[PDB]
This record gives sequence, C-alpha cells and structure tokens, in this order.
Amino acid sequence: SRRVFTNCNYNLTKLLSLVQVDEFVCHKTTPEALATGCYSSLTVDWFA
Amino acid sequence: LPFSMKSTLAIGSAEAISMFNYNQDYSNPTCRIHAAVTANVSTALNFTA
Ligand SMILES: CCCCC/C=C\C/C=C\CCCCCCCC(=O)O
Repeated sequence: SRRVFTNCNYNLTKLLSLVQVDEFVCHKTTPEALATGCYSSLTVDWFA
Repeated sequence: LPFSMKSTLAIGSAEAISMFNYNQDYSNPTCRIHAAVTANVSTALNFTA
C-alpha cells in the first residue's frame, strides 16, 4: 500500500511509541531531519 | 543495552536514547562496540546485571 500526505502535521513520537525499530536505512536524509524539518510532500509505502 | 535496540544508538536516530540518555560525539575518533558477556564469564567474574 501507498499513501501520499500533503498539507498536514504529524506527531512523530506518538507513531514511534507504537513500533520498535530494528534497523533503518536512510539516503540523503536522517530521521532527525524528519523529526525537525519540513518538506513538500510525504510518501509512505508499507508492507509486511 | 540489549541488541534489540541497538538502532537507537545509530547516527541520525529519532529515539529518546540519543536525545536524553547518550549523545555520542564524533569530533574525535570513536568505536561503538556491542558485546555480550556470557553467563559463565559473568559467574567467573563478579559481573552482574
Ligand atoms: C511508524 C514509523 C514509520 C511510519 C512513519 C510515517 C511518517 C513519519 C515520517 C517521517 C518520520 C520517520 C522517522 C522514523 C524514525 C525511525 C528511525 C529511528 O529513529 O529509530
């Protein structure tokens, strides 16, 4: 599944309270930037 | 710290570990070592948890 989010705000630490992270691989960003900075659009592709 | 949460000590992580408990400094050379003291070594020494 895929969702694209525009014109919204997100409380990220509430979403990280629901999961435990084993490993993250990031290119050209960091999760700290996604915890602080703003951007034009957000796309999430999630599967099991 | 257990191995199931060693990604919290990875660089760029947004977990509370880095921003409240241990913020590693990278201005000077470093090595972060995740090791396990086994039970037999733990009883051989006085190492407990
Ligand atoms: C439920 C998490 C995945 C869904 C996220 C959806 C929207 C949030 C968008 C950007 C924030 C991503 C930061 C995640 C930090 C995990 C890495 C870590 O610091 O350990």
